[PDB]
Amino acid sequence: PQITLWKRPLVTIRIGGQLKEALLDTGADDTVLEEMNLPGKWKPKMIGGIGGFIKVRQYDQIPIEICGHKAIGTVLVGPTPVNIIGRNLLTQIGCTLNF
Amino acid sequence: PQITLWKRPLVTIRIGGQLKEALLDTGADDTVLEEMNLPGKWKPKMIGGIGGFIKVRQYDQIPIEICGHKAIGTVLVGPTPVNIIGRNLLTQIGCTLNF
Ligand SMILES: CC[C@H](C)CN(C[C@@H](O)[C@H](Cc1ccccc1)NC(=O)[C@H](CC(C)C)NC(C)=O)S(=O)(=O)c1ccc2ncsc2c1
Repeated sequence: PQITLWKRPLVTIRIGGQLKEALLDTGADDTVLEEMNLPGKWKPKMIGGIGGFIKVRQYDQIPIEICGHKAIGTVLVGPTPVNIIGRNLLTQIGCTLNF
Repeated sequence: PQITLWKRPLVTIRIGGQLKEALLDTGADDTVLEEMNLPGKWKPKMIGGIGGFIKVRQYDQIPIEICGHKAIGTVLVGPTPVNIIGRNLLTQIGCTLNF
């Protein structure tokens, strides 16, 4: 699809049989979801943004379907203000910016 | 232009006699610029992201040129690590997400 930006580009993602709303975030290097359970091993990681750094759990090679498009990649889980789809998965679904 | 997301979507912007590099950021509601001593009236604001909140100065009706596309609107100025072009100006230059 083509998504304009007068509203937040929120979309429905599917991850582990669960539907969630997430923000398509071109200013985010990585994908970070609010606290949830995911299966498998994780690694502690720290990521930073405008307000400083947080601790997250890094899960690798996780399937997520984003607005019907398949990605499999790294998903961080932690105290993000909102669920964020970052460039690591936006590239997988063929997302570009256009003007 | 079409901008892929393999790397950070940095572009050149001009605000007065400072050309700057800034992120085209679909996850940003507002435009947030690194500290600069802009003229005119402003209002204090707090904005939240990963890690918490920062204090910024809200300037209104500031002209900004983004890759030769003219925009004019609200610009927040504060201790952000990166210049961020948010949706308030992305809409003005006709920017969409496409996949
Ligand atoms: C709440 C939704 C988001 C968090 C709002 N922000 C925009 C976001 O794209 C930022 C941009 C960024 C990049 C590098 C360094 C710092 C920031 N990315 C990030 O914080 C990402 C996070 C990833 C690590 C997952 N950081 C990096 C290094 O990519 S935000 O920058 O915090 C932001 C921007 C505008 C705005 N207007 C009103 S509230 C508000 C919040």
